[PDB]
Amino acid sequence: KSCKGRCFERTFSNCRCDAACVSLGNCCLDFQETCVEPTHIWTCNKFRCGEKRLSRFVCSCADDCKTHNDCCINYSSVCQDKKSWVEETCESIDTPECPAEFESPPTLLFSLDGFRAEYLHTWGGLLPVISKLKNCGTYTKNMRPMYPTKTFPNHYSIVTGLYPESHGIIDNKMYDPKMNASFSLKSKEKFNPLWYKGQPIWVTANHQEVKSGTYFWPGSDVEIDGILPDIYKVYNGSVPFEERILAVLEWLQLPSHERPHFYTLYLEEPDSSGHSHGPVSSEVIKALQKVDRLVGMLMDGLKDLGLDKCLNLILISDHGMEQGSCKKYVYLNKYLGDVNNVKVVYGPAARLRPTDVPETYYSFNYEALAKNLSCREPNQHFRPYLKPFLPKRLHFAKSDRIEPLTFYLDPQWQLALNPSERKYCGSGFHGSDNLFSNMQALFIGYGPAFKHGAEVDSFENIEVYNLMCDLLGLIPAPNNGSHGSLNHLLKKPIYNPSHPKEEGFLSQCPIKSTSNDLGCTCDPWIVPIKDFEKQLNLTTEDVDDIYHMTVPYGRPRILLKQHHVCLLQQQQFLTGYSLDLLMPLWASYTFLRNDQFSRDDFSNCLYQDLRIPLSPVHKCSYYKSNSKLSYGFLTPPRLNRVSNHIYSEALLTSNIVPMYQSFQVIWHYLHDTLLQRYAHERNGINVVSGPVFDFDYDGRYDSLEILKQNSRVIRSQEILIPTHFFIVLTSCKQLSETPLECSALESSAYILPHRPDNIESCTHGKRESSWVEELLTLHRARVTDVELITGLSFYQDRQESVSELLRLKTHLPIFS
Amino acid sequence: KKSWVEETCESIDTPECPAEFESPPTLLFSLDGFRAEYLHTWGGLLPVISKLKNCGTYTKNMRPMYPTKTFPNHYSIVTGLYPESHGIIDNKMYDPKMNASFSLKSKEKFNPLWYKGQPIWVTANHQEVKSGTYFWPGSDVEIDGILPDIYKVYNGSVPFEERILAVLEWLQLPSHERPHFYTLYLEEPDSSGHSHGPVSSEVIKALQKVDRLVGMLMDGLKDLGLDKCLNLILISDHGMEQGSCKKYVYLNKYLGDVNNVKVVYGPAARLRPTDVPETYYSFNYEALAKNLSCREPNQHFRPYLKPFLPKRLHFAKSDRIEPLTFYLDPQWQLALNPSERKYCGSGFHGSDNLFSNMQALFIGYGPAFKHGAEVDSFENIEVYNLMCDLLGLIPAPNNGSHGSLNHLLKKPIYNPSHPKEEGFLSQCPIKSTSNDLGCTCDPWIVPIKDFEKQLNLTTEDVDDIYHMTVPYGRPRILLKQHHVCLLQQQQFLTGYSLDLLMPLWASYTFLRNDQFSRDDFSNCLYQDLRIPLSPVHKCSYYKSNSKLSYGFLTPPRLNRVSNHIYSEALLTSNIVPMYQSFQVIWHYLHDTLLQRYAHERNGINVVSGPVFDFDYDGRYDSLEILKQNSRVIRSQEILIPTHFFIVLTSCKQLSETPLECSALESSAYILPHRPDNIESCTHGKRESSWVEELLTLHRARVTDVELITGLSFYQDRQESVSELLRLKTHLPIFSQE
Ligand SMILES: *[C@@H]1O[C@H](CO)[C@@H](O[C@@H]2O[C@H](CO)[C@@H](O[C@@H]3O[C@H](CO[C@H]4O[C@H](CO)[C@@H](O)[C@H](O)[C@@H]4O)[C@@H](O)[C@H](O[C@H]4O[C@H](CO)[C@@H](O)[C@H](O)[C@@H]4O)[C@@H]3O)[C@H](O)[C@H]2NC(C)=O)[C@H](O)[C@H]1NC(C)=O
Ligand SMILES: *[C@@H]1O[C@H](CO)[C@@H](O[C@@H]2O[C@H](CO)[C@@H](O[C@@H]3O[C@H](CO[C@H]4O[C@H](CO)[C@@H](O)[C@H](O)[C@@H]4O)[C@@H](O)[C@H](O[C@H]4O[C@H](CO)[C@@H](O)[C@H](O)[C@@H]4O)[C@@H]3O)[C@H](O)[C@H]2NC(C)=O)[C@H](O)[C@H]1NC(C)=O
Ligand SMILES: *[C@@H]1O[C@H](CO)[C@@H](O[C@@H]2O[C@H](CO)[C@@H](O[C@@H]3O[C@H](CO)[C@@H](O)[C@H](O)[C@@H]3O)[C@H](O)[C@H]2NC(C)=O)[C@H](O)[C@H]1NC(C)=O
Ligand SMILES: *[C@@H]1O[C@H](CO)[C@@H](O[C@@H]2O[C@H](CO)[C@@H](O)[C@H](O)[C@H]2NC(C)=O)[C@H](O)[C@H]1NC(C)=O
Ligand SMILES: *[C@@H]1O[C@H](CO)[C@@H](O)[C@H](O)[C@H]1NC(C)=O
Ligand SMILES: *[C@@H]1O[C@H](CO)[C@@H](O)[C@H](O)[C@H]1NC(C)=O
Ligand SMILES: *[C@@H]1O[C@H](CO)[C@@H](O)[C@H](O)[C@H]1NC(C)=O
Ligand SMILES: *[C@@H]1O[C@H](CO)[C@@H](O)[C@H](O)[C@H]1NC(C)=O
Ligand SMILES: [Ca+2]
Ligand SMILES: [Ca+2]
Ligand SMILES: [Zn+2]
Ligand SMILES: [Zn+2]
Ligand SMILES: [Zn+2]
Ligand SMILES: [Zn+2]
Repeated sequence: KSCKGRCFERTFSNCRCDAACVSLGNCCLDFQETCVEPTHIWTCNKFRCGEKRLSRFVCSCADDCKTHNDCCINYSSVCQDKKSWVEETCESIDTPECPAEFESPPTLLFSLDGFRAEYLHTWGGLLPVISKLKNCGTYTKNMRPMYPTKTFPNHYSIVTGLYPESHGIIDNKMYDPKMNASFSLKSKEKFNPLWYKGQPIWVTANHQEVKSGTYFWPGSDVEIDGILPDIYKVYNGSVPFEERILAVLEWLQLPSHERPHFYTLYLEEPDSSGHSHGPVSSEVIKALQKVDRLVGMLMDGLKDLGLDKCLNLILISDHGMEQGSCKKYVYLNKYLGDVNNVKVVYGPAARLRPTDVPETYYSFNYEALAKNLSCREPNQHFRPYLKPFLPKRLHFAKSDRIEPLTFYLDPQWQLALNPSERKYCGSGFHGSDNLFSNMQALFIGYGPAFKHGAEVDSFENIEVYNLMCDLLGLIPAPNNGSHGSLNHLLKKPIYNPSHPKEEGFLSQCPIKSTSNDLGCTCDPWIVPIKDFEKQLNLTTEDVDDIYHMTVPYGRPRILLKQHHVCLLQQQQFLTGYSLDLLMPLWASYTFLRNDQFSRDDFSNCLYQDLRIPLSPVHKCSYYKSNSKLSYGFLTPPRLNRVSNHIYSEALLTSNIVPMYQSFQVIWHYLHDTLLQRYAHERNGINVVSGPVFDFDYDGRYDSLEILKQNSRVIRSQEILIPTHFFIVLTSCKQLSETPLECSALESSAYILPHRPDNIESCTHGKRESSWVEELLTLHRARVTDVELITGLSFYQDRQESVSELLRLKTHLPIFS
Repeated sequence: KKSWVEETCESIDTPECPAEFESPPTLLFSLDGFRAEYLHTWGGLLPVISKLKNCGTYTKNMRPMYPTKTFPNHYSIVTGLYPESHGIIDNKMYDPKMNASFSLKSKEKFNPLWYKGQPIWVTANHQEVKSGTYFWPGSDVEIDGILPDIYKVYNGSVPFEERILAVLEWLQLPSHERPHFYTLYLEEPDSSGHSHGPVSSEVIKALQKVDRLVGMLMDGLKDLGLDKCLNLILISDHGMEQGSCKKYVYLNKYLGDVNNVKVVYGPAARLRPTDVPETYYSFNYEALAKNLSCREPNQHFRPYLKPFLPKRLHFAKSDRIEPLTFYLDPQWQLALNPSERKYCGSGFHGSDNLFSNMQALFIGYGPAFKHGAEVDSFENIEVYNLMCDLLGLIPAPNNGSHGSLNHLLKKPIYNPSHPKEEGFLSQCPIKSTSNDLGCTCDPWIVPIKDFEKQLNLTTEDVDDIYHMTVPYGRPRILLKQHHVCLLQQQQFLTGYSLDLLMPLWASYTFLRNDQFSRDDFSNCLYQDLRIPLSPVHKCSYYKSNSKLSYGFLTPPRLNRVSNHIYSEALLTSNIVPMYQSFQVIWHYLHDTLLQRYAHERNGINVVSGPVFDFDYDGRYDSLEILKQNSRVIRSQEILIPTHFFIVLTSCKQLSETPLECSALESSAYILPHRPDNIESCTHGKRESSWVEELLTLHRARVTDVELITGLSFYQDRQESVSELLRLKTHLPIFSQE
């Protein structure tokens, strides 16, 4: 006989089933796989179907296991001869297998709050359902959230495609000076439409006659354009997760004239366990597994309705999670004392404003305060920023809702006004720089639209608005996502993106102007040979040769609406010169690995470009011992190896720009030591440098109206000082190819703030190698970020498709 | 029917055994590489081990021995000995006197000559107690020509369930065949730790796997009516750490590709030359060690000649240990080149046994161990004695302080005693007549005879100077025959060796409000008339002496009554020989640090003194050995301390000064006395940084000091001996975070 139904029970029969049988040799021959191996295996087998229920077992195959919800993975397959969704081998859904009632597969946006990308990297092997969606769907190791990395801003960005600065919800707590009211999830203000700007996707769907069923989502229980989703629930976090899923499974079974084509679904885990117990806790592993089973519940649900090959699922997260520490909490009362005149939004992305509402608010002198708090301590883990001086990549300035004074915290650090304001400091948190690795987010696309088993590089969550529009078949509202940049996630792209066209025609700068005295004493070192003037008759039509050497990927295209531009060709660079501003908009050149460039001194030597109008600010006299500002070169002076003298063309008046002395430190180091290194390390490097004007800090190139207003007079001469300086490095992926012959491109891009001091960098004690390189890295940006803020368009002549180039251009590296 | 894990906690005050069992046996259950932290973080995924913890006696960390490897620690647990003593110093090792190498994969594994000391099953055998070891290091070997009564030759392929069923069956054997001691050994979570790293899915799985097997056993014992009649020690050998190819040091960078040296790769790497064993002793490791010292700005490895490793590690006294060892920073590892090392991405261990992630698991559950008691960290060598007390065995001589774990037990078997004095407490009458020491003292300084006349005014109050100096009892001299005076002064008590003409210890109390003088006191000594005048007590001897200087065991800047310098501190009985370079360390420690600790702890009590361990066996040197290591410096015979010890003590309650503690707080250090400071690679650094780092590295147990000096502290304290044995054996964990 067997031990079935007799495990550790009785002895009378010829063979025993109790622990005494091993010493005696009395064991029934299945005692091991009937009563012992179930004590520490989690998987059913032929011996266990219809077993006696025992507590000792990890996992049950007893018939009564369905009621208690403790069956094994394979209780369905082994003991009931049919499988769960998770168990079925991967299959390629090239065309959607739908029921006859369904005219096309709907999309479901399933959000797991605080599911940091890393959870799946590390704990993937404890999460077979989500792992199957990943392996059978389209995955990315990181999806970049928006700053601040909080729940409301990001959830609303996903469904709008907008930056928080634009869509209105900049944090779960915020105050508006023009409404004179505060926003809070716990408040009634939550349901006031005036907060939620932009167009959410369900409103987009409504305007184009597509139904929507949102179980939970930020915004969906609000009349945004006087429009709610067709089905929707007012937020109540107490509603068990299973109800949430059953309810959407039921909405899917509704008749077609009642049935949504778009769905959302939202769970508060693993976020909740993330705060209470931290991201490396037992409680999070439990929350993770809990949520994996609920994603499984849904998949079986869809499998039971014959929809599991007829649904486009985006499984997604708002932000990641990080471990807090009472040892990594900054309190301002230390530098300020206990003060009553300021409110601080505590956290890693802390913001500050004065108490008076809103009379004191604008004229409070935040500059003074910000300076007070700057560089107080040796390795300060917080840095005060007036919001237009935050990094442009964060896109966190253009809103009254955002306070004038913000704080940037180092990873793991948080700020409050004092110990009483903050939450408990030992908790998990989020909100930090959206490029920190632990703030990265989850994205898996699975369905008949998404490629199977495709892994892709990180993209920002604002790109998803357009994707869901393409999936639902909707014309997207204007957003900050580059339409078509995610085509590589899809089997068959709906949208084919185009390069933007140049607005106008270009003007001619011919060599006309007569030489004036610029008032420069040039060294004997410099080589302005009489013949130099000939060089000015070089044109771009000097096909490739020098033209290709300067702009091998195509020349930047001017998108500025009406803006008079010359293309000035030189031997080793090409300048795009604005006649409107009498200033170069960009210079483009290629530093080959073997190229040298001289550290001879070129103080006070300028060469009047005869092709352009002579401004009083092109003259050396203007800067001669000028304490207020100086000038800089968009292309460094480089050496002619055969003569061993410098290319004078770099000293042309069309190659200079206004530049604070302090910034020159950054600009010098970048060119003197760094650009040489990158050239060496990448087998050559291609540069496009240029000034930037974003005085309204809206992240986009300034109107000519706005430029007028921000011109200033310095030596009784009108001059316009760049808000930032941009640079776009480009080289081949294959180190065997120089930038003039890349098969595929590698792109870095920066938008360096142009500030008249360097307090941002707290230089005292440091070395330039340390602090300048740190500053570049902090102000790293997307190529697209440059494009938006300058009105230029790169890489247009490249053989690659536009959607390919849109990936290259929207990319940004993750920190750590 | 409930399983064991399911049943409510119950207090087993007396063991409920079957009639066949006359007393509860003990089972030593080892989970390899189960780092203490696994239970801290993943406890809520481990209900069985969590129940044992909550219903038993737990410690958040059990300190393993250095190096934190599998064989050394497993054998230390069952011996109570340091690896330097018990012979197994690593899983791979070479002996010059046997001219053979030891390897787990080798046949040498079974050679008895490697396994020194007495394992507990051999102890049991000698005292007629049977033993069943399922797996353990040593147990498949004839140590004293003795094997355990039941034993298995190691085979890691044997499934874990067989291992447990087999012990459960041995428990059911007839009493004349049945073991009273059992071991049981699993290779997880260690294996998953290496392959996939601590903090991987695979480790969580391994952890849960092992939790269920501990559960299998508990149900097993519950089915035999033994689950209230068994003393279980659930234990681990060491912890685990994540490796990285970015944190691997390769010596070929500084040496080139050389064929004349072998390196044991890892975090506790050791080096010896290839020739076996002709080149081995006369290779000049000094030169090499210096070559490799301070080569790079934040070097994460540091070469050590093995007697200069920290004394707390107890890792020098063995031929098996190579002359040149390396100390690595947390997470770092060293090899000769990329080819020697294992794959660098793996998990590893072996690092400093005070790193947090090397800490180990210990849970005691049974009718002997308190239920739901959490205790402070202890070292695994303490377990030998505990298991002797549990099995009822007289323990072989080990390095564990017998009785220091009594607080883990409901009813202690052993009541420890303070060791009695054996040195010869001789008189020192004030007899010596004043010679010229050749010191030009400043006018600033106050002379000695006046010092009492000076003394009365502002100083009148009645209070006790003996208690003010040694409030916890005076150190007791355990040195076998050693002539000692107790020299009383106003603010300190010096225990003065007449044999060495040198103070063995000075004891004093720096009260929070004690004034600290800023006066300059160069070249001023006061001949103590109570002691014999040595030529080495004279200032002239050190006058512009480049070779060495002297130092004070009690700072002269410390002074209760005034802004002036304490004259009694400049007595010739308060000085010791001291390299100029070490003075940097010693000055900072007293000028800035001691003041701070005094402030931060509402006063501080100090006991400083020299140390002589020339044979580097961790114990006070024989007078024979001291003779041999004497040297002549200014044509004068002098013996230079190998280390300097210091023992700080203050109250736990900050409201109490050290003279009135209810409970004590103890730090202790054994600072190496080296003639340069290359250990600290000072260039570029500040003293605050590098001196404080050095103290921390050379922190030690109070007991470590006791062993190496022959002194015995805190004897007059009201607390029991076993209480004080906790205080004395304690050491802080280096927190990673
Ligand atoms: C991220 O993506 C979003 C959307 O794609 C972009 O946000 C838009 O940005 C533009 C420019 O900042 C905004 O356009 C401006 O809107 C203002 C308000 O418009 C309403 O209110 C006025 C009443 O004052 C109504 O009359 C009008 O019909 C609107 O209902 C206007 O004040 C601005 O007008 C200016 O430009 C026009 C050109 O048409 C001039 O003729 C005017 O004189 C004036 O100077 C302008 O229209 C738009 O509001 C933003 N939309 C949203 C949703 O935020 C972000 O720019 C983008 N960020 C990126 C890519 O970095
Ligand atoms: C950790 O704990 C261990 C064990 O408790 C300590 O190590 C032991 O220390 C003892 C002394 O306490 C050591 O004893 C020494 O034994 C050596 C070898 O002795 C054997 O061989 C000789 C012949 O070669 C035989 O005659 C002898 O009987 C033994 O069989 C000797 O080299 C030593 O001899 C010296 O001292 C004795 C004692 O007075 C003199 O009579 C001799 O003339 C000679 O000078 C000595 O007897 C013992 O080896 C160690 N045992 C073990 C198991 O390691 C550690 O010290 C301790 N560590 C710390 C830090 O405290
Ligand atoms: C070291 O231990 C391992 C594990 O026990 C040994 O491997 C085991 O070898 C045995 C015998 O070769 C195998 O046992 C089984 O026998 C039955 C015969 O009816 C058969 O049904 C099974 O397929 C199997 O052959 C077994 O595969 C294997 N593993 C286990 C868990 O038993 C190994 O032999 C030991 N000795 C060494 C390495 O010297
Ligand atoms: C550069 O080229 C222009 C033509 O684009 C030259 O212009 C001529 O200059 C001469 C002498 O100054 C005049 O007499 C002509 O009227 C100009 N244009 C003609 C003939 O087409 C100019 O001289 C050239 N400059 C240099 C430095 O080479
Ligand atoms: C929230 O949900 C729970 C679910 O059981 C319910 O009992 C409770 O009444 C709900 N509250 C509101 C305000 O809807
Ligand atoms: C900052 O403000 C405080 C008062 O809040 C003032 O005492 C201090 O001088 C200011 N600046 C600095 C750099 O300390
Ligand atoms: C030690 O081992 C080596 C290895 O071959 C051998 O050559 C040598 O003779 C042995 N003995 C000595 C004393 O070197
Ligand atoms: C370290 O060893 C290398 C071996 O080539 C040598 O060149 C270097 O000078 C050595 N450093 C010393 C002896 O200090
Ligand atoms: Ca702008
Ligand atoms: Ca010694
Ligand atoms: Zn969230
Ligand atoms: Zn959260
Ligand atoms: Zn081990
Ligand atoms: Zn290991």
